[PDB]
Amino acid sequence: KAAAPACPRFDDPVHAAADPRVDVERITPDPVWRTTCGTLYRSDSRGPAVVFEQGFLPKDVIDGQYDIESYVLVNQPSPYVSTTYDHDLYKTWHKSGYNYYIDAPGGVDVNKTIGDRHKWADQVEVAFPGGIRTEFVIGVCPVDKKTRTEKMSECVGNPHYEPWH
Repeated sequence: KAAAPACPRFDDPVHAAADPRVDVERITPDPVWRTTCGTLYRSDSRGPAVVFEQGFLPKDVIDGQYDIESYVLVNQPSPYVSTTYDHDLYKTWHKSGYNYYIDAPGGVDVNKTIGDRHKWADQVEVAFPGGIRTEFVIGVCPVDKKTRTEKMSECVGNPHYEPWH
């Protein structure tokens, strides 16, 4: 094989945002940004026809919960779209229909920002302020709820995905 190259470093930490109205200075605590560029994942019940068209939009960039600890622990409407480093986290999700694959720069590394002591540290989450544009959504695999497995013959690539590294 070969050894992997480092990742491109973007100047804007929310370059990936689907809603650029997000206010980075409102993020608390001081965010530790993800600097790796491996695939990330999101369990979502929303279908690819919607996600491939819109990307992942956050619930409320205006008056949503900008405190990452509060958002992780109680999940009010927020400027964030959560993803995970863990390909298999979909297996822990009740009924969410799809495992989305994401290739996006940046995001707030939740455990590096609020520590790995908290209740949901096992989710190894990356929270995207402003969400995630469709160009950074690779594709999706539907999940068979009864076996908690991906239906790999039914995965779909996002025609809008734009490789960048």
